[PDB]
Amino acid sequence: SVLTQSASVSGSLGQSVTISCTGPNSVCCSHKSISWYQWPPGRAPTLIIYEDNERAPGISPRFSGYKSYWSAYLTISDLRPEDETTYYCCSYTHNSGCVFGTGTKVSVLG
Amino acid sequence: GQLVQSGAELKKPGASVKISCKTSGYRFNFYHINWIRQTAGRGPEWMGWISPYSGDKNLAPAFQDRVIMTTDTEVPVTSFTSTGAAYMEIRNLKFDDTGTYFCAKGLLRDGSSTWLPYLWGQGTLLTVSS
Amino acid sequence: RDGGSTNSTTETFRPGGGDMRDNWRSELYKYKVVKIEPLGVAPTRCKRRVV
Amino acid sequence: FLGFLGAAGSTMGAASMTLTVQARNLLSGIVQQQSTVWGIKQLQARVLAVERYLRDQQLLGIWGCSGKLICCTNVPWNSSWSNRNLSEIWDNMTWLQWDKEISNYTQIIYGLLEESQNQQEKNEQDLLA
Amino acid sequence: FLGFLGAAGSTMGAASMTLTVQARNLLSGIVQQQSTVWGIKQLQARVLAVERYLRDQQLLGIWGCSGKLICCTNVPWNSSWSNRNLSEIWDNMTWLQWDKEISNYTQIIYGLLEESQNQQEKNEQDLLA
Amino acid sequence: FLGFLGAAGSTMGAASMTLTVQARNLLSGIVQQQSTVWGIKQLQARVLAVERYLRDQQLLGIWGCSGKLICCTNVPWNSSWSNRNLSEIWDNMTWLQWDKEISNYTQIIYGLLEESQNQQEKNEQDLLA
Ligand SMILES: *[C@@H]1O[C@H](CO)[C@@H](O[C@@H]2O[C@H](CO)[C@@H](O[C@@H]3O[C@H](CO[C@H]4O[C@H](CO[C@H]5O[C@H](CO)[C@@H](O)[C@H](O)[C@@H]5O)[C@@H](O)[C@H](O[C@H]5O[C@H](CO)[C@@H](O)[C@H](O)[C@@H]5O)[C@@H]4O)[C@@H](O)[C@H](O[C@H]4O[C@H](CO)[C@@H](O)[C@H](O)[C@@H]4O)[C@@H]3O)[C@H](O)[C@H]2NC(C)=O)[C@H](O)[C@H]1NC(C)=O
Ligand SMILES: *[C@@H]1O[C@H](CO)[C@@H](O[C@@H]2O[C@H](CO)[C@@H](O[C@@H]3O[C@H](CO[C@H]4O[C@H](CO[C@H]5O[C@H](CO)[C@@H](O)[C@H](O)[C@@H]5O)[C@@H](O)[C@H](O[C@H]5O[C@H](CO)[C@@H](O)[C@H](O)[C@@H]5O)[C@@H]4O)[C@@H](O)[C@H](O[C@H]4O[C@H](CO)[C@@H](O)[C@H](O)[C@@H]4O)[C@@H]3O)[C@H](O)[C@H]2NC(C)=O)[C@H](O)[C@H]1NC(C)=O
Ligand SMILES: *[C@@H]1O[C@H](CO)[C@@H](O[C@@H]2O[C@H](CO)[C@@H](O[C@@H]3O[C@H](CO[C@H]4O[C@H](CO[C@H]5O[C@H](CO)[C@@H](O)[C@H](O)[C@@H]5O)[C@@H](O)[C@H](O[C@H]5O[C@H](CO)[C@@H](O)[C@H](O)[C@@H]5O)[C@@H]4O)[C@@H](O)[C@H](O[C@H]4O[C@H](CO)[C@@H](O)[C@H](O)[C@@H]4O)[C@@H]3O)[C@H](O)[C@H]2NC(C)=O)[C@H](O)[C@H]1NC(C)=O
Ligand SMILES: *[C@@H]1O[C@H](CO)[C@@H](O)[C@H](O)[C@H]1NC(C)=O
Ligand SMILES: *[C@@H]1O[C@H](CO)[C@@H](O)[C@H](O)[C@H]1NC(C)=O
Ligand SMILES: *[C@@H]1O[C@H](CO)[C@@H](O)[C@H](O)[C@H]1NC(C)=O
Ligand SMILES: *[C@@H]1O[C@H](CO)[C@@H](O)[C@H](O)[C@H]1NC(C)=O
Repeated sequence: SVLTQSASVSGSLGQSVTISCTGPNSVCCSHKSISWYQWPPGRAPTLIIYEDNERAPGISPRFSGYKSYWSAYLTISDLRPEDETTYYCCSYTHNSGCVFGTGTKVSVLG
Repeated sequence: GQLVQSGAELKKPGASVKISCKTSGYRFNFYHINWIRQTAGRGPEWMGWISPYSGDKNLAPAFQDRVIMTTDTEVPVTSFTSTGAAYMEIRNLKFDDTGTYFCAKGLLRDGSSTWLPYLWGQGTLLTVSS
Repeated sequence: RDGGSTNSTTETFRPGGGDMRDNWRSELYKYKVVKIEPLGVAPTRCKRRVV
Repeated sequence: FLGFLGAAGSTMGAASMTLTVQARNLLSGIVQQQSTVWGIKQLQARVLAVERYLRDQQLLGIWGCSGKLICCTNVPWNSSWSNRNLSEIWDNMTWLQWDKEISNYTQIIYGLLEESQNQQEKNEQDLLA
Repeated sequence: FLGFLGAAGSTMGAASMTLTVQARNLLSGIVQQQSTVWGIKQLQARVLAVERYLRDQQLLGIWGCSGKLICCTNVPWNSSWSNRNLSEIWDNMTWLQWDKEISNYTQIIYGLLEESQNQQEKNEQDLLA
Repeated sequence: FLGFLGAAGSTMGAASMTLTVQARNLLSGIVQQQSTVWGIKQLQARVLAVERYLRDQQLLGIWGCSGKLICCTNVPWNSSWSNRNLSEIWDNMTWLQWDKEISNYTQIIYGLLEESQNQQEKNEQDLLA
C-alpha cells in the first residue's frame, strides 16, 4: 500500500533492531496513530504497540515505539529467537480502519 | 476470553459465504468486533467493524457494498463475561478473495483506540475456486 | 410434581400452596438488596503537595 | 446526567467524573408520622445509614481527606496489587470489577494511607523555626 | 455577646460576625436516666438533631467547605436571584427576610456550588507534571 | 505498635506519635441479629458512640481543625494554665495527669481557639482586592 516498511531486517542475539514505517502525508505521520503487530505468517497476529508508544498489556519492555514527523519506528532490544518473525505497522486514527504497511521480516542470527 | 470462528468453507466464484465468530470469556456487548482479511497477493486488509452494543457499523469503502456484518445479543454468563456471536457474509466471491478472515475484539472501552483489534480469533479459511 | 416414575414416559402435575413465602417470592422475584461501598482506591500519577 | 449509580457499567473514568451524584444521593431523610413494628424498623434503619456514612467519613479524615471526593496521597502503587497500566484501568474496567480485583489488598492500602498522613502531620509539627 | 439567635433581628453583617454562637449551640447532649413513651420520644429526637447536622455537614463538604462557617466559591452571583447591591443586603436586611427572598433560587445555587467544586477537583487531578 | 490505649502510661510525646490508633479504634460497628431489652440497649448504645464522636468532630471543626488529629492555633499559652517548660510536659507527664492538671482551664482554651479561628476567617473574608 502507500505505507512503506523496510522489506527485510536482521539482528544478532542480545542486540537491537529497528523497523521503519513511512508513506505520504495523507497516511503519515503527524496527527495519525501508529500501531505495531507481530504477525507470524499463517497465524493470527498479536498486538505489540498501540498509540505509537504505549505497549499492549503484558508486552515486554524490550519493545518500544517512536514516531517522528516523517516516519514511525519499532525498536526491538535484546533480540531473542522468538523475535524472528514478521512484523507489521498500521496507520489509523479513529473513524478509519487499519492501513497496513508493506511488512518487515526479522531474522535472528547467531 | 476466547474467540472461536467458524471452520472453513469452499465456495465457487460468484457465490456467497457466511463466517461466524462466537465469543466467550469477556463482555461481548462492550468491545467492538472487527473483521480483517489476509490474502497472499495483497497482504493484510482491514474490512470493517461493528458494535455489538449499538449496532453501529463502519465498513471500508472496498467492502461497503458486498459485505454484511451482523451481531447477536450477548448471552450473559456471569456478570463480567458473556458469550456472543457475530457474522460476516461476503458475496460475489472472486479468486483474489481467497484467504484467511479474522474477527477481533477491541482494545479499550474508551480512549483513542476503542475499536483497535486486540483479541483475535483463530481465523476462517475461505477458498474461491471451480 | 409427583414421585419420579419410569423416566420420560409421563409427567403429572398437582397444585399446591404449601407455604405463604412462595407468594412473596412470586412478587419479590425481580428485586434484590445491596449496600453501597462508596470507597474506591485507584492508581493515578498523583502525589500530595510535599510538606 | 444519568442519575444515581448511572455510570455503574461505565469506564472507571466516565464514572469518576460523576462520583458526586452517587455520593450526594447517599444520604436521605424520609420524615415520619409514626406517632409499632414499623416504627422500630424505621428507627433502626435511620441509624445504620448515617452510621456507614460516618464510618466512611472517619476513614476519609484519618487519611487526610476530610474534604471528601478526590484526594491524593504519598503512597506509591505497589505493583503487586495490580499489574495493569493506566489506560487499561481507567478505560477498560468498571469500578465494580476493579474493587473485585483489589479487594485482596484494600486494607493494606488503607493502612499505608493513614501512616503516610500521620508522618506528614509529624513533619508539619516539625515545620517551624 | 448576645447568645443563641441573639442577632436574629440584626443586620446580616452584624449577625454574620457572630454566626459561631448559633452554629455551636446547635448540638446538645442531654444525658439520660430512662433505664416508656418518654424514652421512645427522647430516643427519636436524639437521632433527628445530629441527622440534620450531618445533612448540613454533607452539604458543606460537597461544596468544598467541610471546615464549616465561612467559605467562598467560584460561582458568580447571577443578578436574577436578587438585584440589591452590597450595602443594601448587608446593612438593610436580616438573614430571615434574606432567606425568604432567595428561597426561590436556593437549590440552583447549591447545584452551581457543587459543580464548581467538582470542576476545581478535576483541575487538581490534572494539576501535576 | 502497642494497640488501643497502649501508650496510656507512656510519655505524652510517645503517646502523641501514635494517637491515630486510639482515634481510629474509637468507632466500631457490631452488626446485629435482634430481628427486647437487649435490643433497646444495643440501639441506645449505638447512638451515644457516634454522638460523642460527632460532638468531638464539631469541636474540631469550630476550631479550624475538621481534618482531625494534629493542628496548630494562634492562641498563645497563657502561663497561668501550667508553668512547666516543654521538656517536662512532653517527657515527664502522661496525657492523663496532663488533662488532670489542665482540666481547670480547658473550656477557656476552647473559647480562645474558636475565637482565634473566627477572626482568621473574618480576615480571609477581608483578604481580596
Ligand atoms: C456502555 O458500553 C458501551 C460499549 O462499551 C459504551 O459505548 C462505548 O462508548 C465509548 C465512550 O463512551 C466509545 O468510545 C468513543 O467512541 C465515540 C464514537 O465513535 C464515533 O465514530 C463512529 C464511526 O464514524 C464513522 O462512520 C460514520 C458512518 O457510520 C460517519 O458518518 C463518520 O463521519 C465516521 O466516518 C460513529 O459511527 C459513531 O457514531 C455512534 O455514536 C454517535 C455518538 O457519538 C451516535 O450519534 C451514532 O448514532 C452512533 O451510535 C461515533 O460518532 C468517539 O467519538 C470517541 O472518540 C472521541 O472521544 C474520546 C473520549 O471518549 C477522545 O479521547 C477521542 O480523542 C475522541 O475525541 C470514543 O472513541 C465506544 O466507541 C463505545 N462503543 C464500544 C466501546 O463498543 C457506552 O458508552 C457505555 N455506556 C455507559 C452508560 O456505560
Ligand atoms: C435593633 O434595631 C435597631 C434599629 O434598627 C438598631 O439600632 C441601630 O444600630 C445601628 C448599628 O448597630 C446604628 O448605626 C450606628 O449608629 C451609631 C450610633 O449613632 C451615634 O450618634 C447619635 C448622635 O450623636 C450626636 O448627638 C449627641 C446628643 O444626642 C451628641 O452627644 C453627639 O456628640 C452627637 O453630636 C447618638 O445619639 C447615638 O447615641 C445612641 O447610641 C449610643 C451608643 O452608640 C448610646 O450610648 C446613646 O445613649 C444613644 O442611645 C450614637 O452615639 C453610630 O455610632 C454608627 O456609626 C459608626 O459605626 C459604623 C458601623 O456600625 C461605622 O461604619 C461608622 O463609620 C461609625 O464609626 C452607626 O451609624 C443605628 O443608628 C441604630 N438605629 C437605627 C438604625 O435606627 C439596633 O442595633 C438593633 N439591635 C439588634 C440587636 O439587632
Ligand atoms: C514505662 O515506663 C518506663 C519507666 O519510665 C519506661 O522506660 C523508660 O523509657 C524511656 C524511653 O522509652 C527510656 O529513656 C531512653 O532510655 C534508653 C535505654 O537506655 C540504654 O542505656 C542503658 C545503659 O547502657 C550501658 O550499659 C550497658 C550494660 O548494662 C552496656 O552494654 C551499654 O553499652 C551502655 O554502656 C542500657 O542498659 C539500656 O538497656 C535497656 O534497654 C534496652 C532497650 O533500649 C534493652 O535491650 C536492655 O535489655 C535494657 O532493658 C538501654 O540500652 C535510651 O536508649 C534512650 O536514649 C536514646 O533515645 C532518646 C529518645 O527516647 C534520644 O533522645 C537519645 O538521644 C538517645 O538516642 C532514652 O534515654 C528510659 O531510660 C526508660 N526507663 C526509665 C525512665 O526508668 C518505658 O518506656 C515505659 N513504657 C511504656 C509503654 O509506657
Ligand atoms: C505497565 O504494565 C507493564 C506490563 O504490561 C508492567 O510491567 C509495568 O510495571 C506497568 N507500569 C508502568 C510501565 O509504569
Ligand atoms: C509490595 O508487595 C510485595 C508483595 O506483597 C511485598 O513483598 C513488598 O514489600 C511490597 N512493597 C514494595 C515492593 O515496596
Ligand atoms: C441567570 O438567570 C437567568 C434567569 O433565571 C437565566 O436565564 C440565565 O441563564 C442565568 N445565568 C446567566 C445569566 O449567566
Ligand atoms: C492569663 O491568665 C490570667 C489569670 O487567669 C489572666 O488574668 C490574664 O488575663 C490571662 N491572659 C494574659 C496574661 O494574657
